[PDB]
Amino acid sequence: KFNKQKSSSRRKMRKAHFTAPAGLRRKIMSSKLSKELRLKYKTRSLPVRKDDEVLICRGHNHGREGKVVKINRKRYKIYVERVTREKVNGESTFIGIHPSNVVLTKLKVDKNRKKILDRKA
Amino acid sequence: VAHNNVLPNVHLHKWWQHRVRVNFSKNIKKKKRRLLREKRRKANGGTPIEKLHPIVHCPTQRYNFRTRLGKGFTFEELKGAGLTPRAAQTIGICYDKRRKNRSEESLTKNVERLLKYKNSLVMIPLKKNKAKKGIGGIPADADKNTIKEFRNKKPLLSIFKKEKNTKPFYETIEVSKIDKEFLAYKTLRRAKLAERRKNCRQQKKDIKFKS
Amino acid sequence: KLGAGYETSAESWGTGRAVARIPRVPGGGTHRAGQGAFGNMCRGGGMFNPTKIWRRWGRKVNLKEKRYAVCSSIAASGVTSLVLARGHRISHLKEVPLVVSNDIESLSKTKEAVNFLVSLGLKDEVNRLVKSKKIRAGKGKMRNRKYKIRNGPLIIYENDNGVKKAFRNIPGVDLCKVTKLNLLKLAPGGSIGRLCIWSESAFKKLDVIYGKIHEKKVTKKNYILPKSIVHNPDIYRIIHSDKV
Amino acid sequence: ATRFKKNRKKRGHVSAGHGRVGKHRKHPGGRGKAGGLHHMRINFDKYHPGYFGKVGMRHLNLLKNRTYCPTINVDKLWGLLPEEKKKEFSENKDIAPVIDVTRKGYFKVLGNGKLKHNQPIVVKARYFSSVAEKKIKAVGGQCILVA
RNA sequence: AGCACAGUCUUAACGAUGGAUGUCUUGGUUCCUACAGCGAUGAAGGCCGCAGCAAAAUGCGAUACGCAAUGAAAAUUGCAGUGACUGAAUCAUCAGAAUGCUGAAUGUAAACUACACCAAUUCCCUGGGAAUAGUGGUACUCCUACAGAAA
RNA sequence: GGCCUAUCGAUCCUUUAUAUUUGCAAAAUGACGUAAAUUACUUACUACUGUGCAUAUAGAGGUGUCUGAAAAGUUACCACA
RNA sequence: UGCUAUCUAGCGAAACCACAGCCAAGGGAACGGGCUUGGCAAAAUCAGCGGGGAAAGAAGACCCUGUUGAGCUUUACUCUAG
RNA sequence: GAAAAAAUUUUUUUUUAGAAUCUUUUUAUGAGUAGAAAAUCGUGGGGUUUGUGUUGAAGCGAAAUACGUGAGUUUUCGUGGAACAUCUCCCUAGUGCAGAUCUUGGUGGAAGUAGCAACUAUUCAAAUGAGAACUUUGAAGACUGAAGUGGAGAAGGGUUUCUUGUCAACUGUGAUUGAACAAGAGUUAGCCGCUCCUAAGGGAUAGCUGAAAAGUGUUUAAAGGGGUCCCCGUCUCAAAAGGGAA
RNA sequence: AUACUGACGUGCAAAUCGUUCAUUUCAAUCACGUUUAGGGGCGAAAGACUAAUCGAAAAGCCUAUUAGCUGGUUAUUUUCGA
RNA sequence: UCUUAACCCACUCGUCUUGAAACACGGACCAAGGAGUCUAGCAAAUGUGCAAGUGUAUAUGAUUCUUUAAACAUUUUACGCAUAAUUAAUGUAAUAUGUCCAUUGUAGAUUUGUGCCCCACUUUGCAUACAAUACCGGUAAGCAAAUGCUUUAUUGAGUACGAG
RNA sequence: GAUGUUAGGAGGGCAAAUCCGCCGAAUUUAAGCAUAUAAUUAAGCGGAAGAAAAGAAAAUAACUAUGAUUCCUUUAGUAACGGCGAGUGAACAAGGACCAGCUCAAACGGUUAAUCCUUCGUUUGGUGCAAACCUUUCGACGGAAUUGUCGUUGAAUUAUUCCAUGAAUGCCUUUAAUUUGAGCAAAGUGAGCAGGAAUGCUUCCCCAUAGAGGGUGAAAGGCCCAUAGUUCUUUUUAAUUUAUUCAUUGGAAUUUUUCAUGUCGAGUCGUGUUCUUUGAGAUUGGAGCACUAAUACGUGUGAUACAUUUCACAUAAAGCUAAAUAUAUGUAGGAGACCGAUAGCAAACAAGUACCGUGAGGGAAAGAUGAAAUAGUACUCAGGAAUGAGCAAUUAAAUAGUACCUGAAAUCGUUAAGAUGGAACGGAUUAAGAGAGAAAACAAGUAAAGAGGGGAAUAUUCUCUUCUUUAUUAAAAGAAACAUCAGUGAUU
Repeated sequence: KFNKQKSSSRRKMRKAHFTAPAGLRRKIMSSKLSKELRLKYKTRSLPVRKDDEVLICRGHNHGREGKVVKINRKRYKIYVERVTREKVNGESTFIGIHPSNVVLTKLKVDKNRKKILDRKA
Repeated sequence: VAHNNVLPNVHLHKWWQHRVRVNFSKNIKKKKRRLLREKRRKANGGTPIEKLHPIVHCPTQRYNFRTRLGKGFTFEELKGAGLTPRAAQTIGICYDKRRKNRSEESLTKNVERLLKYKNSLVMIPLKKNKAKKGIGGIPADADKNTIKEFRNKKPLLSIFKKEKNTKPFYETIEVSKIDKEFLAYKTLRRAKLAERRKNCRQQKKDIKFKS
Repeated sequence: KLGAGYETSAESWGTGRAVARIPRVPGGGTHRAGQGAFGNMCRGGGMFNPTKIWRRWGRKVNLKEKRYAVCSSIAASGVTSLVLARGHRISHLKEVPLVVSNDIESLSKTKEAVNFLVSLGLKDEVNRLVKSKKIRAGKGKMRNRKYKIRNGPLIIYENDNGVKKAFRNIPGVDLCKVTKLNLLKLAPGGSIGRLCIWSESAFKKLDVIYGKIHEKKVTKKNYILPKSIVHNPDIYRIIHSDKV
Repeated sequence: ATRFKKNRKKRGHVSAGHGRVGKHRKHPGGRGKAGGLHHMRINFDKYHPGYFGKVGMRHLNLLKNRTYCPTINVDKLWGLLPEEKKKEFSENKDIAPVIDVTRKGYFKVLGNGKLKHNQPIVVKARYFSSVAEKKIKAVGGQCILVA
């Protein structure tokens, strides 16, 4: 609002949204943390990582929990183990889920994650 | 041209379309000027950046009554003040080198204005805590308690602006102290008429003096 | 754009070969070639009159007129019937101008402000403001004019302690300093009779500003308020009268 | 502006108020003021008579401030004085008001109007009319030539 | 399992055809604010290259879609292929290193990979040993200094 | 002015007339006139003040395509509206 | 006589086109395919043809006009290189 | 400020106007190009007001016992799938089309027509393939007729070459063909050319002019070679047919 | 490139094709390279030619040149109306 | 509502032209785009604010800082235009001063009275029109010892209780 | 003056929106045209910068005078210039923005050039990881220059008062601004309904110093990034805080008193003349040429040629200088009462491209499936193949299948209905067909039993209500028709 440094246009925000560097991609691949965990870490939302365990809260796939398979940064879609779908030829792939639609249960711990948690708390 | 319409006086026959300019920067330019001077003053410790002019006469028949801010005090007024040119540069008074200080009344008024400023002025120590009597008719170095106390207060910068003049000028005079004698219209015409006779006489006076 | 609709060279091969006498684009294999070059009827032809910054966008709005508009709008804001006509939900309000104590000026939070509006009786007005968040249609959207909201209270304040920060970020509610009143805020869409909420500080300062106590810096320099042409607008009472 | 225009009244009308027979074309007598005396002589003679010719000597650099002339009539001379002050002068036979017209911005006092009879006033100015002078003497006032 | 008239024109219904209309919009547009020169220490421009599979604008320059370094920092992925559990895989920053041939272009040339001349040259090792026909310099004008000649 | 109804010409320009009327931009050019004064930049008082140029007013010098361009031919080589 | 035309199979345009498309006379912008009155007038076509469409084309090259030109010439005006 | 009807005085049913560019009433009037005025209606955007949205709006086609003298407005069904109004008031404008040999884009009638007419001619059989007048093989018939539809080379083009595939479009017929498309392959020099030399020529140095840009080119020079410090000297590019080792 | 004012004249072609005819040892023809550039060149003279361009080439600009002249100039009702 | 019928009537629209159904010109067709505008200065109109003033110019100022690129403010002889005309021009310049009443007529809006209200007299008498005087600047003429004068002529966009 | 591939250096060229120079037109206007006009504009050739140039009086005034430059408001559409026609046209003052001064040069200093530079070196500081920069005095050895560098700004002389100076010890404290990158950053992914799936609708919660913006399977303050708010770290520049002793050398300013009264830019000014230019007018500026000066009590100015004389003001012919001010190009932000794919930049895109031109040059057409193709047409059958169809199949949706959104009109196809003797359509008025409709275009109330809803009395008793349903009495409304009037005709 008050700052005149950054544009309030639709146009700049969209271009920034599409041309993202990796840290920005990581920011907009964050998900909301579980309620006791939010109290524990003092943190609303966290960037997704490989072995995280999420619960789906939106779409036809809502109420399903599960581990994250692969994250697709380019299409901004995470893949989870029990959201399979067969394709036109019957090949099974995982449904890609935008990270807005999932709440994170058990985050994966690692050295980088520890540093992030230390930074946050 | 047709009907009751006045003859035009426009000059748009030349290629004016690349010789035209429209001001859309005005209020922001004004803001920028304000910002620039404010920043400058603050950088100078908040000390005045204002320039104190001599009072000088506006010229010719039309404006001779009026008086305005002039270019600079110059040597005779500075000498009457007891201030050096170097001091005049050092302090906030305006500087010059070729404005003559003219008549007595104007000089006397401007030395009084200089004296008013000179009395007004307080000067911060040059090196801080190594106080001296110093040069140029500039004040001797201020003490630490006073200068700090003064720093907390507003500067008094009223004298920089032009002064006002007599508000009513409707004054009384008793009937028996005035007279009906005068012939002003006659006096004017005669004065212009007798100019030639005097000019000739004065030229002869000037020749005699020069001899 | 200055050169737009005119940069191309232009040519005329159609006169003596039965094609209309507007200029045509020269060249061969390009499919611009032989097409109508420019002129306001043409593809690529630009404006009939090119817009320029020469245009008289602004106006001189005169000092006495400006003052009169502010004073008269404030007087109009006064009138209870006009407030309701302007669409303010006036029903539970308890005075004709809405005047609150000095103690208003220190209020500190959006909730406290909402509580105060509810306490005044403007809950329904606050409901209309919340409702009035709607998308503005057409090309405005592409030019970042996304929502339109309606206009409720105008808060007139002297002291800067809380109200300024508190009534900031309240949808549809406006703030103004007593000296620096704004006709654009007092009468949106040129509509007389906006709901005005005053501090006692503000109300008293207003009286000083436009003449009272003769305060040298606060007063507007030798300003005199206008007087009505009609002394009393109750014409029907004149008609009713015995002499009449 | 655009929505009230004459073009909006005449929008589908061909020549559209400029003459179907005429078939409207720009400056058809020639440019600007140019047809004056030649083709527009009748207009210029009837509406701007003294336009053509050369009259008088020349003064190469005029310098208008040299000959500057701010006037007042005697009629408005008393008007430079406030009402209550004027009442005091009316009351008190023994005194007259001095008026510095130059300090109020004027150099010449002219003779239009009335001075109230039996009521002295002192008028200070650079220039006075013969009539103004006569009135000031007549009413028992004084005139002051002043620079 | 029969029965229709044809052709032409018109009407309604349903389609083809066509790309208008409507809806968008990482683009334009004008204004205001802000900083604002590169080059023989070889710029701009132009070629010629360079991707594992690679043609292109893009990107980079024989170390070539990046090298080093810093800050982020676990993936990458059309296929193949390359890593993690934090100087590796990925970005961004980018100061170090590197920057073919040209081009003012400057050894003589120029529809030329044509042609001079002077230095032969480089690396490794701790004051010596090995490699390579390779690499530089040498334009025109000016200036200061020096030189040996000419008052 | 011609017994009446005809016998004639803008602006700019030039030219000669005319004036107790004017100007040439800080000033002056009769005349140191008339008085006094006499150390001198003295002091009053005066309708009539150099050459040249500019005005102002009044005529005249001309525009006969006569309510006023300083303007010869030519195109079967021709072009355009 | 050849080659075409013709007919089939195949591929496959354009100029042109206010709406059109039988006459006669009349009046009319004074020579009508449509108008008024008369003659009349009955699908669909194939092959030709040149009476008409004041047929198609190119903003009358002719002529006249423009205070648009351009070219050229002279003892036209005004200059000017030499 | 009370009129009527229905019931069974009382119950029930309808109505009951006061907004000045306004309402009631009366009489007169009603042509129209060029032209002037007023009242309207619509489009883009803005403020304002109070609404409409995916229990499908706008948009679009077809309509409606619809309303308006009219422009239009309103609405239904069908399609459609996201944003739409303001007549409450008022500002603003790239604001209203049938036409301009209009601009731009698409499309017809003309029309399965004009046409595919230079250059004497093909036939039979077989093979391939889905399919053969015009592919391939053979047999015939013919023609070009050494100023050749034959060989070579220059300009110019530039992988068009060649093998191996091949048939969406192209190859103005057909097409399995192809100079189209796809994947590869391929041009080897001491001696052949260029490259070298000078010419007609061109560009400069030396000068000199010209504000410079340029115009000139040994022409008022302290300049590349041979010699035991001496004797000579404007340079440079310019021929793929002149000169020129093999 | 003389004639058939041949064929062709929405071409094979924005000048072709057929037949006829002129030229053929010199003021010959051909190539390549070269020179001379726009009010300029060059011309066995026709105002010829100077890249489908010429009584003044092509390119770009002054320029949206100018045009008393040609064409076009956009919803509705009502009123006065030449 | 659509649809044919049938009786009666019904000439290609636009266009320039006195005159087009034309043997006058443009138009094969459909869709989209497609032409009195903008700036400067001026005028009258009407609204609005103020009035012998008016505008606030450049600019300053602020407890003004998403929208604020506007809005708000301006510590008593700045300037534009209007408050005076005349005129080549030095220049000159508006009742005439015995009176704070304040030019002369004729119509003329408005008011008192008489004989609810139109009335019929009288009564008072703006705007405005038609005139008239005055008086000022120019110009004559007459005078002129310069405080230039003088009845009379003429002339200005004049002036005779300010309107911008 | 030559010569040097001697040793060290510099220039060249490019880019151009604004800037500075030159050189330098015409279309156009006058309704013609010649002077004037376009215009000291365009093009040409040069030079610069983040601004440039201009600038410290050979100035303006005639006042009670002002006093470097630039800019604005203004004077002013005025003085003035002009076939005095068309047309052109300043400056000074005033109000302001903003303001900054100076040095060569003569003159002065000779018991000594007190100067300058290169090369060689050498040390008192300070950063940085490292590269490396930054201060710092001291000596050489070369040169240069007296045909003039350096110092001095009249000359001494008095008193006053400051500044440079060097050493020791002391001391670098605290904040305030200012400005970067950085971070942290409020509440729900709660019912229920319909939905392909909410960010919808409800309904129960809330948070806001964040209800700006963007993304997120339909409109989100509470889904995410962001935002408001803050915590630091970064830039510099203010305040505050602290200095104390001991030491030489040097300079400067006033102030007395004497004494020195010197000085001030030449083929330049000026004048003539010519051509140009302007406001310049019997010549404003420039330029060519001719003639060619005076020295400070001079000579340059005071807008009409001149002579003769005043008076005021200035100090040419050498030089530099920040600021306000301008900026259509490059880059970076921020914008909008702008355009919405025939528009907007020629370019929403693999466009300054393709393509065309001998070349200089000229120069396009060209966006959108869906929420998700990590949902992009599997499978079967008939086909030589293309393709087609499917009981098969993704999707919420395939007359949604990548020439994919919506999909108008022209155009053309299928079916049905009508019409059809040299046009076609129309107007006015009926007709027959073919469609559509019940909203005025009939039926209030009453009784019976279903579905809902309300109000009162002190969570539920009383009571009021509307729709479906069975049938049961009204009635009104229009169209006809006749009669009756009143108005207006015609008839006998």
